[PDB]
Amino acid sequence: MSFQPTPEDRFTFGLWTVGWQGRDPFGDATRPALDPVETVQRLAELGAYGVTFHDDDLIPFGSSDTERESHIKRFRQALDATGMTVPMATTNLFTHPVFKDGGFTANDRDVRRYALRKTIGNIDLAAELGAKTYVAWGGREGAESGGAKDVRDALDRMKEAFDLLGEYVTAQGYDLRFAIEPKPNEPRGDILLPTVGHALAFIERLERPELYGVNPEVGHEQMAGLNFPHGIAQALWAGKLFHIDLNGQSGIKYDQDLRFGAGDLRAAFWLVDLLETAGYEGPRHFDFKPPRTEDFDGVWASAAGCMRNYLILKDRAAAFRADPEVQEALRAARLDQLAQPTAADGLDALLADRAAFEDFDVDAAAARGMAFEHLDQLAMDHLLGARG
Amino acid sequence: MSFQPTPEDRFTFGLWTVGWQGRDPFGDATRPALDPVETVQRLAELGAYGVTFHDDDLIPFGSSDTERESHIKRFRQALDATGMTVPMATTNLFTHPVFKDGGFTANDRDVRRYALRKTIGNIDLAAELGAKTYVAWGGREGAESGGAKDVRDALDRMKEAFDLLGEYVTAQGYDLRFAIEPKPNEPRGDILLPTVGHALAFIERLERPELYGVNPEVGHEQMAGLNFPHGIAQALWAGKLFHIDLNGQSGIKYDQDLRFGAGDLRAAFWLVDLLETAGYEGPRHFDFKPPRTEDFDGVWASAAGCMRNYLILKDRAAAFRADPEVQEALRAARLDQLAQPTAADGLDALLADRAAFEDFDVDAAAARGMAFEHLDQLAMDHLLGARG
Amino acid sequence: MSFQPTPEDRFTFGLWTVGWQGRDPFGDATRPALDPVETVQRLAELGAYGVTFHDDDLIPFGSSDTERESHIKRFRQALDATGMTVPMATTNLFTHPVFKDGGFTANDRDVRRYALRKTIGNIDLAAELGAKTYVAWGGREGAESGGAKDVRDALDRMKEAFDLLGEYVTAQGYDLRFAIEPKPNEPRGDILLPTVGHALAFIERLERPELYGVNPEVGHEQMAGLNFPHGIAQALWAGKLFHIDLNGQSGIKYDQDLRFGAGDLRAAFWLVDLLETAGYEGPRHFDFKPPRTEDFDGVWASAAGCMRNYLILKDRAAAFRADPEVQEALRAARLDQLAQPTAADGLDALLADRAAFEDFDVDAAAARGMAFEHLDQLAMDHLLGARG
Amino acid sequence: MSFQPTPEDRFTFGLWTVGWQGRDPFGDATRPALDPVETVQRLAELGAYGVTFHDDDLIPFGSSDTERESHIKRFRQALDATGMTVPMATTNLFTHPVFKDGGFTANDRDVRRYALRKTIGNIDLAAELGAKTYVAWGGREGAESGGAKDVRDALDRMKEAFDLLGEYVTAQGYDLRFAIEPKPNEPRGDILLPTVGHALAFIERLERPELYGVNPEVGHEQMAGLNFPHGIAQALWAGKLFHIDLNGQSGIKYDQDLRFGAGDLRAAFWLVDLLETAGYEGPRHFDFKPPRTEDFDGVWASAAGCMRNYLILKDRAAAFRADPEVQEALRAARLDQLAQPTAADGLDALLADRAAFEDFDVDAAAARGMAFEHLDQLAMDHLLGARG
Ligand SMILES: [Mg+2]
Ligand SMILES: [Mg+2]
Ligand SMILES: [Mg+2]
Ligand SMILES: [Mg+2]
Ligand SMILES: [Mg+2]
Ligand SMILES: [Mg+2]
Ligand SMILES: [Mg+2]
Ligand SMILES: [Mg+2]
Repeated sequence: MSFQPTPEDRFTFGLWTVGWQGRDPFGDATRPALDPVETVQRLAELGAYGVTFHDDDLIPFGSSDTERESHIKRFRQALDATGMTVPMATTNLFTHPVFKDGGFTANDRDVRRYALRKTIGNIDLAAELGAKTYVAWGGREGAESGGAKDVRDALDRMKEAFDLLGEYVTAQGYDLRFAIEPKPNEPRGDILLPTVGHALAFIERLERPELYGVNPEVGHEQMAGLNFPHGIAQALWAGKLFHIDLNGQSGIKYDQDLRFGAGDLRAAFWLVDLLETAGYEGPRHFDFKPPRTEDFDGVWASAAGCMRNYLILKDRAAAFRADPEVQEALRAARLDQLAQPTAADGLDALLADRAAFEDFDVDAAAARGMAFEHLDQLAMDHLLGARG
Repeated sequence: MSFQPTPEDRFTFGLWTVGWQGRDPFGDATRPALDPVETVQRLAELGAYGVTFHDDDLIPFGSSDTERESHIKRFRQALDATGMTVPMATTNLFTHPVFKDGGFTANDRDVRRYALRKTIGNIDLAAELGAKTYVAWGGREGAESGGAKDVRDALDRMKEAFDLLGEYVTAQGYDLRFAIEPKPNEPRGDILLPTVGHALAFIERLERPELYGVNPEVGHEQMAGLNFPHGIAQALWAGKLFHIDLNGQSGIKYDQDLRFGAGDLRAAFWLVDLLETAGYEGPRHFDFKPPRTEDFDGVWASAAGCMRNYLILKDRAAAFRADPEVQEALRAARLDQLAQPTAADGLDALLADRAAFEDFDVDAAAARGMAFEHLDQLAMDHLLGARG
Repeated sequence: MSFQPTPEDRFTFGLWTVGWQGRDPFGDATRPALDPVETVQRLAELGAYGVTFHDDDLIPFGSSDTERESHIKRFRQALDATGMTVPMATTNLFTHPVFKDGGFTANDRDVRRYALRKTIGNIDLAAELGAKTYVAWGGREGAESGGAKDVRDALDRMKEAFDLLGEYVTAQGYDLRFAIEPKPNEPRGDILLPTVGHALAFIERLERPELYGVNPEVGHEQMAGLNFPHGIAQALWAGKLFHIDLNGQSGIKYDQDLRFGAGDLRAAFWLVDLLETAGYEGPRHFDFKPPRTEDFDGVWASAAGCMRNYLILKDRAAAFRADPEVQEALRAARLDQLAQPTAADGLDALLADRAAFEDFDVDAAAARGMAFEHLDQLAMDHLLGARG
Repeated sequence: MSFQPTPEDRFTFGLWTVGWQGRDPFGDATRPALDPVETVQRLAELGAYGVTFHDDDLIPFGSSDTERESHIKRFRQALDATGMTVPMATTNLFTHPVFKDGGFTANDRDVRRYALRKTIGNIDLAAELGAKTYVAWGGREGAESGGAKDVRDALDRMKEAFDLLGEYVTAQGYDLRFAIEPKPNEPRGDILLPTVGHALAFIERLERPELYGVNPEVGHEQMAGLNFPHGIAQALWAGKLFHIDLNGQSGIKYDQDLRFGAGDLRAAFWLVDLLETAGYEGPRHFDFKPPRTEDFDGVWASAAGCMRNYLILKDRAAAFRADPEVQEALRAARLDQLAQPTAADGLDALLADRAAFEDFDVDAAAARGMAFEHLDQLAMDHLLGARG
């Protein structure tokens, strides 16, 4: 029955999340702004651990440093008031007409110039609040048109931009690191660095890649219809899963930003299972919007569904891997053998074996049925009886 | 008028292309199996340059060392006869039942071990036909609904295969180069290395990344709904586009393999641009399937189609970047500036420079309309003319 | 723990289901044919209720009436042997080159002529085995090309065809009825009557529509990414849900034909819930293929996952609607008011009210938050604690 | 050369078209709000025939009976001034927060009751501007993740609205006609009546189906990945295509609203065919949004684009069905026969007729290649020329 987020399951929420007034393509804000002091108070009280924020979430675009300083101060009084942390921080580069056509990769050069600056102004802040990850999400970087942007030129600029930021952090001797969060489309026709692989492949070209990793969003990859779990496992493979955005989505459509556990449930389980197994140590961060039909408490309800959800799955998959029956389904499915190396020690000398080609009996191997519809149904009950 | 191809087009075809028979996932085969000698011979007439292959396309499954040979002499005699060429070869590791859970990533060690052997057999052939590049498309590497594969182990396994692969290719002085051929799903539910990005990233974890590069299909990225051109741009930036597969696909759906031009017409204009404006010297490989409703010149004409379509598109893009009225418009939207460094000398001291930020007029800049809509119309009247 | 199909939960399987040898686009049958006598024996024993069959599943295409009669006889000996029923029957019109390009709507006229005949030959059989539904699935009816078929002409033929079949049944005084099962694509580019609505809208034009209804497949509608439950509720709305095809799928891709409960779990629950509530009385029919990695028992495992699955969901949704807390979430969500009529008795005289326009307080109504993220999470646990 | 539109094109634009400002789901507004008088005036220059509208497009939300009036005189004075026209009007029932769970299908009876009233207010206007047809696009009618709406009650409710609607329209002698405007998702997660089919079907359950018909968008069916032309064919067969919304969409993704020609170029050729070969006399309504990267002639040119593109496409299809070489090919693939009754006199006695079946040569017929690939190439060289 009653799963309890304890500020140590590392649940953190982007200020923009519960803060979403409900304004959409086709309609008016269905709710009022929340004050970041108010937010922090209330996530603390649900068992949260921290907030994450875009510059503008905190500090409204007009920056009278006076005003500005008395924003951060108000903020910071809550963090200790409540004991909440700010793990991660980002820049808003997609809501001001300026950004119409990107930031790092905008056509005009002072827009690329402004945009770094805007961002360098907040890494610092990211530093001071002791965040340990600085995320970067393209948003206005792609092509609302067609051949309106030469993508290697553009891909040069992405690089230039990232290569300058890493230089600053190095220089200033800051203890952050970056996380490129890719997205297929919405709002630009086609966004640049559109999947965990792209982002991942891109990082390899940067001066110091050891500084850069990814920040995948469940629903973002779902939007190109891909296995998220498979994508995240690649990230982990690369030593690159530096942060995660947990939310729900229902297959290829606009960014929905549903509650976590909502949308694709089986993929939630398979996700969580993995995060629990591959030891992700990071912050179980949530980037969802409680829907706009959904009310002052609706926000929190939706906030909390987020946590009940990682917590049940976390469990159902726990009592899954530990099912003796289940562990004898897995071996039946030769998952132990996947785990063995194909050609070990001293040997590219499978060349000289017969048991491998000349003599190998295909139809023997042919005959052995994979035994996965049975493992699947063990995991479909969440073990036996009960679901998950 | 009509745009006849010639050998210097570098237009290739898989034997499995024009030679597909109709065996869909729900029907029978609508065509007689055509033979190599025949295939090579009409291609040569159509205006084709090379021919590509699979082991099993050429050498029937269980054949002998002699039944092998006679195939190969025969193939070989007709290349010269026609002076056609074989710039690329590939291994079938997905049709036979032993390959039901995969080849390099089977949960069963001696199939893993058998797919390496079968591959080496073919490298050696490909090798001796002067194949310049060696392709590799999984197909059976994924999971229909997994608990069935730890994607972290498979990637261990996947890597090991290729590393083994690159040793032999170098062990053996061949002048060959690997090319991972991504695909999202079908036949698997989820295919490991589903796209260009994942693949590109993957190559960088390999132990000799220079022997790798990527072999994309238009339809295959289209199945994830990516932006093919965009995608090839990222591969031509990585300097990793070793070979391409030209195609037509009408949306996130089963692998169609429509003739090139077919599918996203417009996507196609931008590729020949990219490809033609970018210097791709590789072959224009057509991995398309002539619809099953069609007889032999049914077959013979779609394949013709494939080539007129590169050629008309070659044309119309060529002229796009030569309409004086278009060059105006490339300036207009500042494509020029995309092509200028953002902050060029050492140059992080870009930092106090009061115009980047302090004294920058976002209000002024925001007002700049991108002049994208008129560049897009221009490339529609293919410039100020008759269609693109 | 251990949910028991009792031949009265109406679980029935298409002979082609468990019978699937595993042959796909890219590979060889991974299994042998099962003999329909063998199948029937084995579904009986899992708690099934009946089999459904295409003509050709039973009676292999060459029809020596001698042979043929001694096929049906063999069959029919099992049905009473086991007590299994044949509720539904169909025609295979998509695997013979003949059908390359449709049946009812094929370009050539004797192919449309053959095809009715082929089908009239089996309605009779459908009659004799006492089936009560005769399903029709397009499959080869659509456009692998582009403007290769004039769709109103074609839509005339669909009509002609259906209008002739209904005439026969009327005439012969048979007690069947038809169920058009639509599909978006796979194998023809674009299939005609592609969604429950299309099929539904089409039925209205036929001479006697009272004879015709739909036979939706979960994964078919999923393939156009639509809500199945919403689609089925429309069918029920029309008095047209005449049969159902239960299977799983993972979003927009090729027909997967996964186990029921597999793919989109939340939509399974929402489906089942509804079928259980809207009183569907029909046969909980399954059209799935146990995957080709998946073995002689794998087949049955997968068969049985099908049933464990409708049976748990059937339960979790049972103890959902009956949760007092849940019933006080629903009222909180004004679902009782949806159920009330907007403008009743004698009245289009909302015209004369003020409480409806002139005086109506928007912001009052504006303010009331829908209370659906809370109902959702009740249904996300399956009530409380336990999932579903 | 260049293809100038004129009034007899019957090309319309929504005021919300060229007048969109940029407010995306993640950015601010990139444009000043343009006024009606302005809108009507440049359209008139562009070469436009009519203008369509929403209540709130024209008359600002809470305006008075006088603030109303002055708007209307003003709109009205500029129609004549320019002699433009208003063939269609529509009600905004999706932007204001009172419309957060829907209009006709809100789970709250006095919003339901308020959306009927607001609509009647506008029918009366539309009515007195000589609007020929009255559109209706939900947008807020669906569920983001439902347990939230019984789709059976909503359809009860949905039906009731429209029936009420058709009474007044007839009660009041207006010469108006309803047109349900389908859409799959966005802003809702799932939108009731997601497509042409569902809508078409729906109209037949209404109590005066003749006052209904359908208003499709290219992008909206494209969001379900249907086959737009196909879809419009089904509406022109039902004789239910009252009005169309021309557009560009690049795949199963958020509502783009690209200029017509934009998106599926090729889909577009087949529509003007269909539309032009089929006699649609209705307006060619452009519901497109000028990308936010663009200023006023940014705006002004995409909208120009929309119209040259119908016109070039009009051309190229016209000529398609006039290439003597094409008419050969329509014969070749027997388009002729599709257009002949299958079994024409009374004619079920088609039954013994030994050629339909007994004496039919399936083997002979199967061998007929459909000559689809060459008809498709012909409509590519738009015939034997320069592009389509
Ligand atoms: Mg995010
Ligand atoms: Mg999101
Ligand atoms: Mg390929
Ligand atoms: Mg392909
Ligand atoms: Mg079915
Ligand atoms: Mg299916
Ligand atoms: Mg519209
Ligand atoms: Mg639209």
